[PDB]
Amino acid sequence: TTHFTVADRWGNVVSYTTTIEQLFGTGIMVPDYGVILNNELTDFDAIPGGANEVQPNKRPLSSMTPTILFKDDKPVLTVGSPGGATIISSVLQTILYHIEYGMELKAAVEEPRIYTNSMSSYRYEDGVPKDVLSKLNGMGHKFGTSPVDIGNVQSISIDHENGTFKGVADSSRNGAAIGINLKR
Amino acid sequence: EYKQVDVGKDGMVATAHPLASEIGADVLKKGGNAIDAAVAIQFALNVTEPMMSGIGGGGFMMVYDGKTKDTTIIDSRERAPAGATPDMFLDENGKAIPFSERVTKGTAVGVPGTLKGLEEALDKWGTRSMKQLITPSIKLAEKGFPIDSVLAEAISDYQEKLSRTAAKDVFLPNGEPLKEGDTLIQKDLAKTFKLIRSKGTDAFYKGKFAKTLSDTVQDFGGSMTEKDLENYDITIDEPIWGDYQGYQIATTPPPSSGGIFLLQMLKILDHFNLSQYDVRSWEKYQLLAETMHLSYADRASYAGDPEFVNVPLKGLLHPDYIKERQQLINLDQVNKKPKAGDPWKYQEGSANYKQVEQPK
Repeated sequence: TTHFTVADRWGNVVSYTTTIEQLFGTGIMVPDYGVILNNELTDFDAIPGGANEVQPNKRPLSSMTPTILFKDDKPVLTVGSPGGATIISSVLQTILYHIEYGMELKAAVEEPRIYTNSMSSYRYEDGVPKDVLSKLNGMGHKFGTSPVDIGNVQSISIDHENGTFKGVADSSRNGAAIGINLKR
Repeated sequence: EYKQVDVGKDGMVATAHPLASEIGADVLKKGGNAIDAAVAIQFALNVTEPMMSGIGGGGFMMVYDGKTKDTTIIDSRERAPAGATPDMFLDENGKAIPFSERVTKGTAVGVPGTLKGLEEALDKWGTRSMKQLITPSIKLAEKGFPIDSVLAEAISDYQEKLSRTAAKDVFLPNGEPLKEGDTLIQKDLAKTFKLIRSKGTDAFYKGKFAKTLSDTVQDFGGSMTEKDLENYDITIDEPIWGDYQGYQIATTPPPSSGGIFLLQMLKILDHFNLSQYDVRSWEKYQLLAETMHLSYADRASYAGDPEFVNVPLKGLLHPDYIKERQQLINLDQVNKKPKAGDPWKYQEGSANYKQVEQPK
């Protein structure tokens, strides 16, 4: 998965998450055409019967969460990320750190994240304090012995009064933000 | 070099690869709009970040239209082929095929949507042709580029599965992985992009490519046909909206789980006034972790493609439902058996599906 975002001078705003599921998908390439094939259908439940069971012509449930936030009926922030089931948590944490904690956008994106979807599955990024992990595990959480990067948030903020844009790329990949300043 | 923070007066691009960001920015500089740029960026990332996305996959593209002031989503999520079956990922004993094996099987391949989505986006909002916008990526595929660190790590990590297909000729030339910062050349993909440029998206969804794609899926054990490719169309999805701390948030509905549960976790967590706790405090992480367990449980129970299943969206986001869930969370103790709630007590109807725990 990857997430990107664009905003232009006419007020159009795009927030786009896109994927082939695993890194390199199935690993299958269409011979003589170079196209790497998604394994997207493994996002369905393997055991049928429930909401996300496989059916023909059905789409597998996604965790992709491209998002645009608005203030006074104008778009002011885009957020999204790759990372499978962790995506929802990366978008959540970015919004929490930027809005609830009032952190500047790059800082909110870089704030160490955690993710956990059950009692047996935990991830944390470098910077989550060792004594916090000890305290949480002591209550019965199961954070592991080493950190892992979680997500990769690209984000744009828009200041409508000043007429300016700010773009941020997450250090978890080698992304780039590029502002437009037209010579005209 | 490139920057991970920038500012601008007339627009902005942020992507995971500097070559893609540069292509998107050039579209804006040359008078294109954010949709034109986004389409060009997708082709660019297909080439330069090939492990992560491209015309072999699908996506969710949220667009706010500065003219109409409407927000809509081009949903290019892949479809299961007509020959897919509920039990297709089970062995003869009715137990799940191990995930690491499941991922490499032809049954795993969804009918790709990304290209159809790009075509739709241009139909709706484009001011540059797909021919113009695909051209920079044709050149990157044909002439190559030197591989970045995230790419070179991928090839090494995934050598086994690449070695069993045609992908080996691209990523493992002479039987070994490309390194940083070796040149990645993708001549066949370039040719495919040229076919799309000349013939339109029928170069992908019909004709010889569609035959080769379906035969290949079938060679690897899946059921996809040329008819499945011909039948494919995107869906235009209406965002689901929530209010949070003075903001209105437009996010993605089913068949994505992301919008519902993003809104649900924000609604649960908003109650706790997190900023009262230090940003690196155990209290904050505890509340995050406990909320995740509850929301992820609801996701596993209730979320799927809404053309097919009755997702209790009204119940899952009902403020009294949110209240019940928040009441399950303590600073001082951890839920050892977090389970889905019952959103059906807060809305009409019932599930047209069962509660089936997935293995692991």
